[PDB]
Amino acid sequence: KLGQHYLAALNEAFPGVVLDHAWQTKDQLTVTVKVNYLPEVVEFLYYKQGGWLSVLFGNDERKLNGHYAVYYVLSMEKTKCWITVRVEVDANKPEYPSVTPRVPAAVWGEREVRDMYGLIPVGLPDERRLVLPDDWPDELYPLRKDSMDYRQRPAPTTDAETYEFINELGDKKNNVVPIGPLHVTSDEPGHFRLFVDGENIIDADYRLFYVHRGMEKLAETRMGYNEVTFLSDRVCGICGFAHSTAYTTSVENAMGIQVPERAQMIRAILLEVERLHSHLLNLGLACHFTGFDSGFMQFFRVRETSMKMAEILTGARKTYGLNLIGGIRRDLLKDDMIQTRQLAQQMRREVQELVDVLLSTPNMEQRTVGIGRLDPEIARDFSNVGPMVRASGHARDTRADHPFVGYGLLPMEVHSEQGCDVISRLKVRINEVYTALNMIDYGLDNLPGGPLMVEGFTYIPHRFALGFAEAPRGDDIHWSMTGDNQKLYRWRCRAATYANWPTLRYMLRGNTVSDAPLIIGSLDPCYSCTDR
Amino acid sequence: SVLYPLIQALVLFAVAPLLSGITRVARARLHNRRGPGVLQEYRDIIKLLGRQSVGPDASGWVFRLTPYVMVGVMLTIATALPVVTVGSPLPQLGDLITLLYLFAIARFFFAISGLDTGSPFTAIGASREAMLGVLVEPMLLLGLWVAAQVAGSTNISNITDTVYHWPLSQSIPLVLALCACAFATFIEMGKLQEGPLSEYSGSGFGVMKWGISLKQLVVLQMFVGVFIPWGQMETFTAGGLLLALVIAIVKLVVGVLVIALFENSMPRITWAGFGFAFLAFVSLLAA
Amino acid sequence: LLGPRDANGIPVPMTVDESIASMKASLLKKIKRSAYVYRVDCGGCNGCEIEIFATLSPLFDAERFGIKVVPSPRHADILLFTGAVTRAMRSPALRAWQSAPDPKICISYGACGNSGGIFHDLYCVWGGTDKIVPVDVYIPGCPPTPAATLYGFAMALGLLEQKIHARGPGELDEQPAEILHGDMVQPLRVKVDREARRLAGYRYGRQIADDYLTQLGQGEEQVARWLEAENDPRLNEIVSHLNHVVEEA
Ligand code: SF4
Ligand code: FCO
Ligand code: NI
Repeated sequence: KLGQHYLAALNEAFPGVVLDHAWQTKDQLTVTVKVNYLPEVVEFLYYKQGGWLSVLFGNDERKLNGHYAVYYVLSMEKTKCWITVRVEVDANKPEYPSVTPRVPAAVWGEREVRDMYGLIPVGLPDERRLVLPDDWPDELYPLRKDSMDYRQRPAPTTDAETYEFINELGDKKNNVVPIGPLHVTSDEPGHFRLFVDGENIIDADYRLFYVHRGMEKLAETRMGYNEVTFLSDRVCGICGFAHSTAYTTSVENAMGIQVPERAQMIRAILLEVERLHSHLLNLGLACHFTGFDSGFMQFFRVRETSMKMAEILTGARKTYGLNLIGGIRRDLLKDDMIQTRQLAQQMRREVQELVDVLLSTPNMEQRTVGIGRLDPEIARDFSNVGPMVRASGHARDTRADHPFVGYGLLPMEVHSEQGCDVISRLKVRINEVYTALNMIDYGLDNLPGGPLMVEGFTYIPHRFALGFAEAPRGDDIHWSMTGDNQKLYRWRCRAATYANWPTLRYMLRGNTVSDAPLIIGSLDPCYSCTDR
Repeated sequence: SVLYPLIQALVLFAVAPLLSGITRVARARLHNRRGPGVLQEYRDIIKLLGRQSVGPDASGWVFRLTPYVMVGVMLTIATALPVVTVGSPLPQLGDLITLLYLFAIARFFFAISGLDTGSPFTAIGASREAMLGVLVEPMLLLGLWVAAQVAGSTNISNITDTVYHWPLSQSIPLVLALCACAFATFIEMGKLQEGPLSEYSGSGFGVMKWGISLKQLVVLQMFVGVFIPWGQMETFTAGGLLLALVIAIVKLVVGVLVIALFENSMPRITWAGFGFAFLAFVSLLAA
Repeated sequence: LLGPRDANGIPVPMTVDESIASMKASLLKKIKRSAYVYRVDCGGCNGCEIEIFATLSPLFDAERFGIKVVPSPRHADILLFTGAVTRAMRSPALRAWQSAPDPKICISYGACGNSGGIFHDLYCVWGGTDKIVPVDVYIPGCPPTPAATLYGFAMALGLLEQKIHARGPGELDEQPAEILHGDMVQPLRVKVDREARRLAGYRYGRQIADDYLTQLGQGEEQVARWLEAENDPRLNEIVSHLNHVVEEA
């Protein structure tokens, strides 16, 4: 059983704090600790044991045990397992000690739980509203199961935005350069405040969650089990198969569900095919701010032949719908599989020539070095997970630590650079394109065979687990608890860029105005995945 | 003395969106797309003239009245540039300082219009355009100043027919000044998103597009009519006029095509534009 | 302040004056040859945004028809609305509405923009884009294909005409339904349909089972067609398993 050593270390460091512990799967572990001793346990597992704060979230278990539940998912990466730290916040006085003064990665999860559930982490410095809009009435906490109906819409208190932006390094003489929410080539709402002195950015604050639909509440009220796979696809058009596989594996880990052999690694094939689509889009956007546009339209061309295998492996463009809880909906056939193999190869042909642009190295040496540097010291604290943390030096990858859809039968390579520039994050994505093309080269020629679907099973109530996938921008951790045979009790999703966002203040600092859209797009944000 | 400058200004006004249209279709063909037609700029300008102009509450008479001022200033420019003869239609206005400071009028009015609105983007674009004018004005002044002291007089239609009859004795000061003027034209027609016209709307935006197209015409025209005059007239006749119009429109078309090509082929040219200008100035002094 | 409200304070769609709305047809025939379109992305997934940006891509072009994307609402004659109106996004969308010069054309793009899509009844959305501003042209899809985007813009500009219309109740409602594939007993057909859906797919499974059904007419002959024509190992495994289900019945 994985995770015994960390539990023993927690027991010897803290003798009588672990009130209860249980195993979800072999590599999944949860512990219930004391409420007043919570920040020491998570800080210990974070700093001393080398754990990364993946996701933390609240729960409404007042009719299950009479208490709120705040979970703290930690990824052990020094074998490698999942540890969740659970606390039982009191009902009529919801207050638990905060982790943000100890672990900086707990700054927005503890701001989200102030809004969705109304729980109060005492000692949290950033007390501003995060997810709910500025016109939201105060005490309506949406994710409380008895606060309001999902269909209720309060009257907007204000038409103007009342958000407060902090200026850490600037003063009352600095000007601001908005870059949202309605900006061209941003293609997605998100506000930015560049506190500039000239063209240099002194400080940078931002307002997000303009695309907060509220699908966490809607996934547990109006919508079932097989239908949330459609909700996960319609979050963003480019992580659709990442969210669906992350949600599906959360529900199949919550029960047994011994999925058939080829239905695992076909999901591994389509997970990598999607990162051909998303990385080559970012590399096209990397050339549209570096300068050349005949490097963009051409990355659009190699993106189209990545869309051509996505046309034949599924038959759809963007949002799809190919996974169910037991297995995959539509199934690949022989010629599709022989064909995808050399269109993978001709892309490796085309990708090599198009990557000869950085070999050219003129705006790819002066515009993309020393710009938007992310400190690996900072990236370790805030627990970034995408190509950000792989460029900064940490070999953080879900497919190597935790093979979820049969990646152990596929050739896995983790690429980590040393520089922390924009050009370093492009080199992460360039080596990931060849890596994903090696898996398409080695996946579709040796399928194990067998069935595709496992259905007819009954959902055991109040069973939960963690589901994870390797999205193109990092990992998405999906935690879902089964409610009954039809509905979910609670489904929580954290986007790949949700962990990535709180370090944009430390990238845009010291840079210029002109390359500031390049710094934001260097990590390839998916606002719709993080805004939920 | 009135008909020739007025017809000059009217034709140079009415041919300006051909040069913008051919530039945008050249940029479209260079990026391997079919692109719009050459008359698309006229359709956009007329359609925007149909629409009604809106602006901020704080904006006053300057915001509405700037585009007409810039178009009129470009017309006062274009009425003194020779396009078909080596003689300017208005030699009184066809000086070197007069043209430069009328361009300064255009820069001043564009900058105060950008600062009239409360938008940060328009004020930023006004500041960048004023920076561009500060860095390009003495480059072009020294280019045509070297060409003028080669010629003898501070006056268009004197530099033009000095470089029409190539002396072959001061050729290096002429060639270096010609390349410096080419660099100044390259800086003015180019950089060297949100844009500085994000607050303009309707008829005001249409007249700004008129003025921008006319400015891009007159900068290239001040290059290719003053420094490339082989194909023009010493005195205005009524029989060789078609050849002059043909060579003028061909010069303008090939100019915008090659400038688009070398713009997409990209403080180097800022220093080299100054460097070739001083290399012209030292050349007379040493020789 | 920006938008009208009820007595409760809930926002309602704006009502343009008829003096302002009287010249929409003249504006359409004015911008028929040159349309200036500003994307107003609201609370929606990138799908409904990247495909709109793909309308000027190499595969599908918009400048050949005169459509040019503008950077400001002040330049806009057509305001393209994309996502479901989030409570945080109603005020910027309204600001983009009043910033544009009157009269305007509004095009709702996608299911999420037409009516809210899958988030139609939810506390943080106001529904579709027609709940805040008037909408002239509705373009459905999730995401709309670029052919649909070109058709929507061409029909908005008058180059094409509307194709689909409403269908109401009629005589065909009460005509009785017929048994489909009513040759063998319904149990086996249902069992082999489920067996093919487990192994192939919804789509592939109906297809394989229906091929098998036409081949139940001649056992050996079309067993042979399914075996030889495809030469697909996978299709052959699907047929063998379906055949064992029917045989054991
Ligand atoms: S219409 Fe579909 S793709 Fe577009 S924003 Fe709505 S859910 Fe996303
Ligand atoms: N990649 C991606 Fe979408 C985001 N952020 C997910 O997961
Ligand atoms: Ni995403």
